[PDB]
Amino acid sequence: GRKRPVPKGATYGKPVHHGVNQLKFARSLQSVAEERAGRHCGALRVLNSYWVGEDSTYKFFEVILIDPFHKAIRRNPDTQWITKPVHKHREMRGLTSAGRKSRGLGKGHKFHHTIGGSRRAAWRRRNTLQLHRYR
Amino acid sequence: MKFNPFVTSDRSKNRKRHFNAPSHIRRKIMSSPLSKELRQKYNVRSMPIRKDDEVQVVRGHYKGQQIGKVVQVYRKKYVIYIERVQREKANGTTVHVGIHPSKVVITRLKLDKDRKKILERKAKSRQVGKEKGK
Amino acid sequence: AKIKARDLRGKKKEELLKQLDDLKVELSQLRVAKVTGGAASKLSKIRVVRKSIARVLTVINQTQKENLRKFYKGKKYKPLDLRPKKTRAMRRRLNKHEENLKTKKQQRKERLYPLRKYAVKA
Amino acid sequence: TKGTSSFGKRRNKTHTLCRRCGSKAYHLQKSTCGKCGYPAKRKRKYNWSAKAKRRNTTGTGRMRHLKIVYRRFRHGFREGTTPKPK
Amino acid sequence: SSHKTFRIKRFLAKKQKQNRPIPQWIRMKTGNKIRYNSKRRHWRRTKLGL
Amino acid sequence: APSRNGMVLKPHFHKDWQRRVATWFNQPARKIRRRKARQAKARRIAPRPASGPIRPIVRCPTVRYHTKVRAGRGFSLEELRVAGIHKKVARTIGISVDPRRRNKSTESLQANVQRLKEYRSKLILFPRKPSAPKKGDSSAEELKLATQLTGPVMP
Amino acid sequence: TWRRWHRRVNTTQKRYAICSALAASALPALVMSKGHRIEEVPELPLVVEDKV
Amino acid sequence: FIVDVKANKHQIKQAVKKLYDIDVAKVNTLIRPDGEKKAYVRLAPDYDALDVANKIGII
RNA sequence: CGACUCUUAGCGGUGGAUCACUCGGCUCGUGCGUCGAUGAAGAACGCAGCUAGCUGCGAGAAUUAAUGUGAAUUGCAGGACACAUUGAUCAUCGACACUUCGAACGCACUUGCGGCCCCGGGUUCCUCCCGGGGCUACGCCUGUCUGAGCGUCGCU
RNA sequence: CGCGACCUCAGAUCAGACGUGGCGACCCGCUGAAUUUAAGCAUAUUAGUCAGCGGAGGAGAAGAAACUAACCAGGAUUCCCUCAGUAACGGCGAGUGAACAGGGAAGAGCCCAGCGCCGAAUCCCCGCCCCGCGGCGGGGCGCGGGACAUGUGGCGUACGG
RNA sequence: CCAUCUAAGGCUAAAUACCGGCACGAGACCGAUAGUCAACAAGUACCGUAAGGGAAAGUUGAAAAGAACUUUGAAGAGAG
RNA sequence: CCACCCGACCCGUCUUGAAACACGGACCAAGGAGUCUAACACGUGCGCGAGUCGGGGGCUCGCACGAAAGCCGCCGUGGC
RNA sequence: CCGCCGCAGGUGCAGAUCUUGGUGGUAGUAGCAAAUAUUCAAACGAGAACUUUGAAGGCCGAAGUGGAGAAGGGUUCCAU
Ligand SMILES: [K+]
Ligand SMILES: [K+]
Ligand SMILES: [K+]
Ligand SMILES: [K+]
Ligand SMILES: [Mg+2]
Ligand SMILES: [Mg+2]
Ligand SMILES: [Mg+2]
Ligand SMILES: [Mg+2]
Ligand SMILES: [Mg+2]
Ligand SMILES: [Mg+2]
Ligand SMILES: [Mg+2]
Ligand SMILES: [Mg+2]
Ligand SMILES: [Mg+2]
Ligand SMILES: [Mg+2]
Ligand SMILES: [Mg+2]
Ligand SMILES: [Mg+2]
Ligand SMILES: [Mg+2]
Ligand SMILES: [Mg+2]
Ligand SMILES: [Mg+2]
Ligand SMILES: [Mg+2]
Ligand SMILES: [Mg+2]
Ligand SMILES: [Mg+2]
Ligand SMILES: [Mg+2]
Ligand SMILES: [Mg+2]
Ligand SMILES: [Mg+2]
Ligand SMILES: [Mg+2]
Ligand SMILES: [Mg+2]
Ligand SMILES: [Mg+2]
Ligand SMILES: [Mg+2]
Ligand SMILES: [Mg+2]
Ligand SMILES: [Mg+2]
Ligand SMILES: [Mg+2]
Ligand SMILES: [Mg+2]
Ligand SMILES: [Mg+2]
Ligand SMILES: [Mg+2]
Ligand SMILES: [Mg+2]
Ligand SMILES: [Mg+2]
Ligand SMILES: [Mg+2]
Ligand SMILES: [Mg+2]
Ligand SMILES: [Mg+2]
Ligand SMILES: [Mg+2]
Ligand SMILES: [Mg+2]
Ligand SMILES: [Mg+2]
Ligand SMILES: [Mg+2]
Ligand SMILES: [Mg+2]
Ligand SMILES: [Mg+2]
Ligand SMILES: [Mg+2]
Ligand SMILES: [Mg+2]
Ligand SMILES: [Mg+2]
Ligand SMILES: [Mg+2]
Ligand SMILES: [Mg+2]
Ligand SMILES: [Mg+2]
Ligand SMILES: [Mg+2]
Ligand SMILES: [Mg+2]
Ligand SMILES: [Mg+2]
Ligand SMILES: [Mg+2]
Ligand SMILES: [Mg+2]
Ligand SMILES: [Mg+2]
Ligand SMILES: [Mg+2]
Ligand SMILES: [Mg+2]
Ligand SMILES: [Mg+2]
Ligand SMILES: [Mg+2]
Ligand SMILES: [Mg+2]
Ligand SMILES: [Zn+2]
Repeated sequence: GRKRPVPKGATYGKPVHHGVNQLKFARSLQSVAEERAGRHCGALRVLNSYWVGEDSTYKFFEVILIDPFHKAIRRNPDTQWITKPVHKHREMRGLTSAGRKSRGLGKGHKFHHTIGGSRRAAWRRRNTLQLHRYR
Repeated sequence: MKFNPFVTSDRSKNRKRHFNAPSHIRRKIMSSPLSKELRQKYNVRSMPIRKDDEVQVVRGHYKGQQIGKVVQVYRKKYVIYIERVQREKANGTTVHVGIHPSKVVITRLKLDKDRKKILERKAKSRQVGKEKGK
Repeated sequence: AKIKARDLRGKKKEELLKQLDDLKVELSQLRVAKVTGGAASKLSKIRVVRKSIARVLTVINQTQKENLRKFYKGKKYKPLDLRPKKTRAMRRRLNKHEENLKTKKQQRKERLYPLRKYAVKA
Repeated sequence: TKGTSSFGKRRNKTHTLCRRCGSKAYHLQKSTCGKCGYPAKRKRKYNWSAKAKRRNTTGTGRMRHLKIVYRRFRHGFREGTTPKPK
Repeated sequence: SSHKTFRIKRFLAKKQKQNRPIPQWIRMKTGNKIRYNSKRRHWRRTKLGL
Repeated sequence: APSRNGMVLKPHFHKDWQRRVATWFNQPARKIRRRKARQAKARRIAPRPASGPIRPIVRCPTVRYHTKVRAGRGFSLEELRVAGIHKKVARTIGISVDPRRRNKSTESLQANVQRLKEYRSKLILFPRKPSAPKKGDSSAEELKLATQLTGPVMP
Repeated sequence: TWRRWHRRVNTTQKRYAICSALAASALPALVMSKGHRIEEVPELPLVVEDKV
Repeated sequence: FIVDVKANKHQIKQAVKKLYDIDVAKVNTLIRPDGEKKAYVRLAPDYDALDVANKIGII
């Protein structure tokens, strides 16, 4: 999990927020692995990642990276999408398969939290007071 | 009434553009009417005032029929100096008094290649508008 | 005389440098006159010579760079200063040829099912 | 003696001029600037001080290059061309 | 101090050059409102802080 | 504090609502912008209908609205198959296609099949090459009748 | 800025106001009461041919 | 002389040498409190500073 | 009889209210929506004949070229080839130029100390010295070269 | 012994490229309080909000159903009105609180892997020539190099092929 | 039993947002103790080791015509 | 302005009780405090009335005013 | 710049140890009293208790009221 990084386990709040252990990170370890690979190789684009093994202390993932400036990539219309600037650091914005799994996206009764594109988008829409001109 | 949405009617804006206009714009701002004979001759109502132009002062304390030459166009002050439009300082020095070019009438133009080009542009356009009004 | 960039265009490289040298010598003398008393006429010539030097140097640099562009025209690789600047992001965008590339599948769709011009009667 | 007398012993500079932001906040012993965060790669900036943000944001300086980009934008960043000779 | 770096000396150079009164002919210019240098530093009153 | 007789009210104003207040002062500007875009699009696509492609009749679901019909997203593949229109061709000639929709009853299928056939008769098809026409509408039909049909196609 | 600047008026009430305004414009006593200087006007309402 | 702060004694000696076509024995430089670099350029004994000052225009 | 004190008026001061003014804000709206290793944002220092700030600019420094424009700029002065029509000035700006620090890039941050290549000078003919130019950061992609392995094999 | 092939690695100021930092109103991914309300207070509320970190673009994200429904059925996403202060949550206290249908704004659909078949039919780099031609390339050539059977390309994707 | 879709790969304009920026228009707004902190050499002067804090300050006249000259005074300052 | 006769304690505030040995107030100028939004109740005015209401959208060759106004009706979906 | 008919509001001050600016009585008052001490003549000058020169009387008294530095200051140095 994700231990709360507070000094000596003191949270300085109400008991509801006194938790330091048994806490879990919002994103998966596969998402963290993509983020690490993406940060180190800033000139490449994270496409996807897959599991290859685990032990008690470590999980091993293999991240597929694409060089967006290689001619074999830029001259192929099927992969020209990854070369566009809007796809910079997809792994850091939750746009890879592993990253988007934690966002609560989806269709249906289960995924109402993220109507509008994200949990933040839905919250903004539902907490914005629409004051029309004629009221 | 003005209808152009890209032209402002704001008092503060128009004053700001006027008092901070660059010199070449100030040239257009410092236009003066031609005399009746000049207006009839060139079919032009107004010209940007130039040094070595003979003018009459038609408004103010120096109004009269005297023909004087424009000796200095001080655009930064929006005023012109005319050769006999002067006054006596205390110590006896004679200083020109600034006259706004809209308050003078050009009686003789300093014609060179540029003025002749400018005059034939205004008259061609005034005549072309008649081909509109008709 | 009056130094004009127009006149300097046809001059050779050697005499352009020579003109630059005489101007630089003259400016040094004027700066001497600035501290050794010196009349107003000599002081007011400082700006004239200073801008005259810039006029000669601009002609030399403009001539020297355009010769490079003619030499590097048609070469696969050119110095970065001789390359289009624009903005970093426009320099990193797909080129027109790459942007006009279509897969055979897309080409087959366009050939078979082109958009039609049609009207509907009321 | 914590007041006037102790003020006389202040003769060692904690901070000096920063080589990046020019503020006199480069802590000598820590070798870090309390203004811009030098030598950190990223600029020190906090949303808790908007005043501090607007004191040094883009716009309080010269725009030696941006205000040329703003001009060149209005014509589509054209290059390699000149007006027709007269 | 007599011991000084080049950067500090160059900094003190700029501060001396700036600490001068306005030229008297500035006042005669059109639209002038500067009647005296309001950024004059006296070595004993206000310190540079460096 | 309550006072005498009143309604118990729970106004939802305990968050920082003042930070998220959407005013509508650009509503007139938005309406102008949408209008100009509609007009610009119509001029670009003329003489094709301004509203867009023809839509099918669908029955609204639930017991509250099953007595009413409305415009659907697109014609089903079965409706296009019966009408004899290739699903790829339908989009080019202005027919919306919805592969997700399935026809549960034959009454709905025949209603939309008839709608497609009647649309096809009303359609004026310009040749891809003006000089050479193959299976397109008649020159006379194109010359005069063609005009941009405003409003939904066959409401 | 989220003061209530604008106001709604019923369409029927807006239409009633136009009717009352038109009716009053045909009464010389009310037009003159608005200082409209119509002493030499031939008739109220004043109707002119469509070639205008 | 007042010289560029970038210049060193070797450059100052070389500049003075063939600007004024003289020989230089020693160069002593300081940076004055107004940030300028002042160079004391002592010429060779055969050259006369007063003569050179006349040709320059210093006096 | 005066002072002194108080009250009220006239005038004078002290002070900067009031009124009038407004190249400034605030609010709403619209169009666009563009930074950077080809060195940004920011900082420093410097640049004017007289100029400290503001502004502008970068050793070509209160600007060069070009285009448009068409006689100024101006506080003073100076220049009739620096007082210009063979183009003043202003605007535009596409050409050229663009110091130091800064993601900041040889290393270090003291204008501290190197390395490699080329050119000129020291009569250079070596070493060495001086000047000038180019290069020398981290990560990463494709490709090349040079290699490592009692990793897996083949032949002898 | 050695000579070769491959694999896994390493060095280079190797040839050519790419990332960094800024701005941050709006957007995406995390992290995340307490003041406050509850007339005390701990769950709750404040609030997934402020502060903190990362990443973008002119928009972003979302997006062509492992959907809604239970009807005579609709049919990607986003936004608006309504649903609705409702169903529901809640020391069932204070408080909190969506969705589907309906009406609109806009409207647009698609691609792989796999499974097969086609003599790798595919791609990158280099050298030369010809033509448009500020490097954008088109073609031709080369018993040129490399990638690639640990699988490139054509066809094809749940609407079937 | 029935309904409904086909997850664990990917792309995609529009309608939407925009207290930063580049230009621009407007206002039943404020009118120099107001309106931005800032109408002015304002994020300036100044303060703090520092993070940071942070002002005051508009108006001659239509035009400088900004009071030559005489006179008292050392002058500031007066009288003409 | 002054004289005289009679009357006459300093205001604001909290308080059962203030001229108080209760607190604030040296003086003068300018600034200075029930607002706006949403909701709800009742009362009053106006329109229409078993209905009523377009507020969201659209149409009118957008645009000084006009970001207004007018219109919709198989736009009344929807609210009540 | 105002009257009248309507419209709109950041709309009325004596107080808030109110905010900012200005000004009084106090008041020509308190004070200009830590470390022994000044005097004569002349000069310059409009002007001398205080400047300069000379003379006298004193003090620091080598752990200095002397002569040089570090830190810090940053031109304060020197001349006019
Ligand atoms: K020119
Ligand atoms: K009280
Ligand atoms: K009291
Ligand atoms: K010292
Ligand atoms: Mg806490
Ligand atoms: Mg979380
Ligand atoms: Mg996107
Ligand atoms: Mg996507
Ligand atoms: Mg959802
Ligand atoms: Mg809400
Ligand atoms: Mg205004
Ligand atoms: Mg394919
Ligand atoms: Mg203490
Ligand atoms: Mg320390
Ligand atoms: Mg001190
Ligand atoms: Mg539509
Ligand atoms: Mg030295
Ligand atoms: Mg008075
Ligand atoms: Mg006064
Ligand atoms: Mg020029
Ligand atoms: Mg050191
Ligand atoms: Mg290399
Ligand atoms: Mg970044
Ligand atoms: Mg904005
Ligand atoms: Mg409580
Ligand atoms: Mg309480
Ligand atoms: Mg408590
Ligand atoms: Mg929360
Ligand atoms: Mg935050
Ligand atoms: Mg961008
Ligand atoms: Mg979009
Ligand atoms: Mg699908
Ligand atoms: Mg839906
Ligand atoms: Mg309800
Ligand atoms: Mg629960
Ligand atoms: Mg909540
Ligand atoms: Mg719905
Ligand atoms: Mg395949
Ligand atoms: Mg795709
Ligand atoms: Mg005032
Ligand atoms: Mg103010
Ligand atoms: Mg203020
Ligand atoms: Mg009591
Ligand atoms: Mg009382
Ligand atoms: Mg008592
Ligand atoms: Mg009390
Ligand atoms: Mg008191
Ligand atoms: Mg008041
Ligand atoms: Mg009522
Ligand atoms: Mg109605
Ligand atoms: Mg308007
Ligand atoms: Mg309307
Ligand atoms: Mg109803
Ligand atoms: Mg209904
Ligand atoms: Mg008001
Ligand atoms: Mg008030
Ligand atoms: Mg008061
Ligand atoms: Mg009161
Ligand atoms: Mg006394
Ligand atoms: Mg005493
Ligand atoms: Mg003693
Ligand atoms: Mg003694
Ligand atoms: Mg002793
Ligand atoms: Zn710093």
